[PDB]
Amino acid sequence: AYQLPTVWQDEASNQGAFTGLNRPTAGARFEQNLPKGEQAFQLYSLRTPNGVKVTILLEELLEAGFKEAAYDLYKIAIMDGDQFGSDFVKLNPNSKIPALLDQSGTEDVRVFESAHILLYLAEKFGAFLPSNPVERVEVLNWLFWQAGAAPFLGGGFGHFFNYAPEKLEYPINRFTMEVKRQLDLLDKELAQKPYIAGNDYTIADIAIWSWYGQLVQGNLYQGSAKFLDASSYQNLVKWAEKIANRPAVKRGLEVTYTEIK
Amino acid sequence: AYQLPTVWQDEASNQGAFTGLNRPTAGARFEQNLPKGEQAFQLYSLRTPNGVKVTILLEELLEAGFKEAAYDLYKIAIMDGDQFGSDFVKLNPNSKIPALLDQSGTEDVRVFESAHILLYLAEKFGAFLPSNPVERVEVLNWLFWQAGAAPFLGGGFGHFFNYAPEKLEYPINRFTMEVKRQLDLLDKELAQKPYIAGNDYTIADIAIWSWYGQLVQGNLYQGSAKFLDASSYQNLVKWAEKIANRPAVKRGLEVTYTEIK
Ligand SMILES: N[C@@H](CCC(=O)N[C@@H](CS)C(=O)NCC(=O)O)C(=O)O
Ligand SMILES: N[C@@H](CCC(=O)N[C@@H](CS)C(=O)NCC(=O)O)C(=O)O
Ligand SMILES: N[C@@H](CCC(=O)N[C@@H](CS)C(=O)NCC(=O)O)C(=O)O
Ligand SMILES: N[C@@H](CCC(=O)N[C@@H](CS)C(=O)NCC(=O)O)C(=O)O
Repeated sequence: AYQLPTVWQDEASNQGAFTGLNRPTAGARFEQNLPKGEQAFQLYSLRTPNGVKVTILLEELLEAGFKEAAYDLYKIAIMDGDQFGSDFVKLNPNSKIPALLDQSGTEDVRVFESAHILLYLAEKFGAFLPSNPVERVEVLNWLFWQAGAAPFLGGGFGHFFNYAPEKLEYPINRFTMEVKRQLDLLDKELAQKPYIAGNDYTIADIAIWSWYGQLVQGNLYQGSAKFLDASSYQNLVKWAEKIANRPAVKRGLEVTYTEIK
Repeated sequence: AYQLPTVWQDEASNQGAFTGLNRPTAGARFEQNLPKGEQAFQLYSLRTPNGVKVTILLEELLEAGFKEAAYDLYKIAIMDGDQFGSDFVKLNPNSKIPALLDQSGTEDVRVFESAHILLYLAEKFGAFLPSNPVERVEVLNWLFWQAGAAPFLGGGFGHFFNYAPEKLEYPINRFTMEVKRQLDLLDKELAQKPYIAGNDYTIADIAIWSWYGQLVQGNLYQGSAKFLDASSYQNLVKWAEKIANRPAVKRGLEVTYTEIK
């Protein structure tokens, strides 16, 4: 058995692919000058569940006729430490993608947290978020929900199922049970409504689809759809298939990134 | 070693105090009629890090002279299964506290996710959230941040350090490292600014203080301040002491709850 220390020390445990990148301290580790284009929106991201949220919304907005949603899109390679460069830390001191710079105003505005970026864009354009104050509250409920729930899917289930050097029974059981409760929840809501927060497709759908929709379609962690009995959540599956077939979702998944070095 | 199943089954693992309450399915488990008062705001909550966020904001608003922020406050005992009663599930299908009913309008509006409740109240009253659109974005950055980061503190560190039947080396190391990175981040921001998002106390402070401020003050998990070397984050400590001394924070921690049965 393990003797729990009275004060924790970093004794470099092997945490899988992110060992060396994961640290108990925050901050920039090297000077980095990021490229910047001419469009209003400079998006510093990666094709991941969080990153596709934002490229899906931007493509949906473009598709809806909002041509002022044109963006430049740069690859921050988080397996390479790019998120620790000084210019990226200026955009998001948390060193995570996505981070958005909006240089459209008179002052540059940094926007981070994927769910926040969804909100910020939706409010800016008045689209994919209902104007009706009551419908709006219910959309935000699910948006914030996603923000609070995804860590258990990504940081818990994902990490212990896919990344950790050893399969560990008790944490796998704990996060698997939780992810299944989240999938049952979503499935039971989608049994009653065409979209997560009602009758229309919104930023809540985008936020949740990028994680849970891709998960049930078998496009997240290898072997996870089987493991989680994904095809059992048939309301969620059907909603995810519908979304996957939207032309802007396809584009928001296929858009290509500009390198930073 | 453990043989990872190809399809996961619930083989009732002992998860600590929340075994039986934690399930791989969502939904109401019994018919429940919750009490309701006359005030605009009916808050169904518990004195926890999430619950104190909302009672702190309501008390701050009352203290600022907003008397329309009067609320009724009911105890949902999550160690008792209260969060699975049919009326609570109607307020929050995720079966978590806090959940707010605003019955002030012409239509009842359910608001869940603690961070969302903070936003909803702040916007409703125009207080503890800056009006200036640029300052506002930066406040929301930290608000959403808190929403995304707390699961690692609560659902990861908290659970493996405090609740799990056995102390497990690898998950403790993983979530301890993460919680320490979050504390270093906050500490490095508070080195530069009096409050988390700038010069004024906002809902971002409230949201983050209720977790990280109480943690460094030694008011979260027994033995965690020592374990995490809390007194090393002296910017965070000092900010947390300042907040703790606000008269409405005291009230928002001391407010008493009305039972539901
Ligand atoms: N709550 C954040 C989480 C974002 C996040 O986890 N980003 C990952 C990629 S999907 C990342 O940048 N990881 C870098 C690292 O942890 O070093 C959000 O929704 O934006
Ligand atoms: N530092 C992260 C690196 C991996 C990562 O950032 N994962 C993302 C998905 S790409 C995640 O789980 N995000 C959680 C969230 O979105 O809240 C870890 O070790 O878990
Ligand atoms: N992201 C949610 C998390 C809320 C949450 O974790 N609530 C806990 C109490 S602090 C709860 O109700 N737990 C009940 C359970 O898991 O059965 C929020 O911020 O409101
Ligand atoms: N079902 C929860 C019960 C405990 C709980 O709800 N914990 C709260 C704090 S009281 C939490 O960790 N919330 C995470 C968040 O706020 O995002 C678990 O097993 O972790």
